[PDB]
Order: sequence, then structure tokens, then C-alpha cells
Amino acid sequence: SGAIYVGNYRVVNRHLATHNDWANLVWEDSSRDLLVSSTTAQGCDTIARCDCQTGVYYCSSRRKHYPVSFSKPSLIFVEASEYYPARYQSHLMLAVGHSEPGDCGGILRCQHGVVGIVSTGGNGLVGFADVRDLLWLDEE
Ligand SMILES: NC(=O)[C@@H]1CCC(=O)N([C@@H]2CCCc3ccccc32)C1
Ligand SMILES: [Zn+2]
Repeated sequence: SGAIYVGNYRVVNRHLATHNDWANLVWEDSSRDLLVSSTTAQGCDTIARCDCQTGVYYCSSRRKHYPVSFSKPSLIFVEASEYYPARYQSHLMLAVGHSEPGDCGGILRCQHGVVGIVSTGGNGLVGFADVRDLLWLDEE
């Protein structure tokens, strides 16, 4: 579990969105595993606007933050899980690292701010859903 809280937005994995998220929906994209809902309180996270390929992510299944090198956001084939059939996931970045399903939502960040959140994994790989291209998170 986990979310990004920026301005009056809450960014969560679409497969973990609550009824309150769907009832206050701003934007959702199944192919990216992302959903954004509106909040009453203002959040403290800042989104990175960069092309960094090194950062640090939070792994709840180890209670640890790990430094990682990660690939550029791309269209990657992800195997079937309990939440999605086997399909291509877009805007996904991979790194070598530990990840279990419940690790989804952990933040990946760099020197500029939040880059994305854990969305995929298994077998010593961890995949992050990028949010750096969602410029509208910084306004309205
Ligand atoms: N985004 C997707 O297509 C799904 C979302 C839910 C989900 O459990 N995953 C994978 C399954 C394999 C292990 C694993 C480890 C860590 C995190 C996520 C996963 C991918
Ligand atoms: Zn950066």
C-alpha cells in the first residue's frame, strides 16, 4: 500500500483504489496502473520533473529504502497477477530489487522529488509506475 500526496491530489495504484477514491475521481488509467483522487487537505510531496535513472524506493516487505538504477518509462509485458491479466503496462520503469504484491504504493524518489510508485515485481525485479509526465499534478 501507499500513495503520493501532492497539492489536493492523492496518487495510488489503480488496483488498490478505495470506494472513496472512485467517488472523488480525478483521473485513472488501467494501462499505467494509476488512479488519482481529490483530497480536502493539502499534501507535502513534490513531483520530480527530470530524466533521472537513479533514485531510492521504499520496500514495505523489508521496512527499508533501497538505492536503485532504473530504466526509462516504457511499454513492458507484465505477467498475470490477481489484479490484471498478462498485458503490456505503459510508462513502467524496472530496477533490480525486492518486491512483493503488498509493496505496491512505495515511493521511488530522486534528488528532484517523487518519480513514481511500486506497481510490479517478483524474481528480484521491481517495476515503478512513472508520474513525472503528469504535469497537471503541480496545479489547479
Ligand atoms: N501492475 C500490475 O500489472 C500488477 C499489480 C499487482 C501485482 O501484484 N503485480 C505483481 C505480481 C508479481 C509480484 C509482484 C511484486 C511486487 C509488486 C507487484 C507484483 C503486478
Ligand atoms: Zn530527478
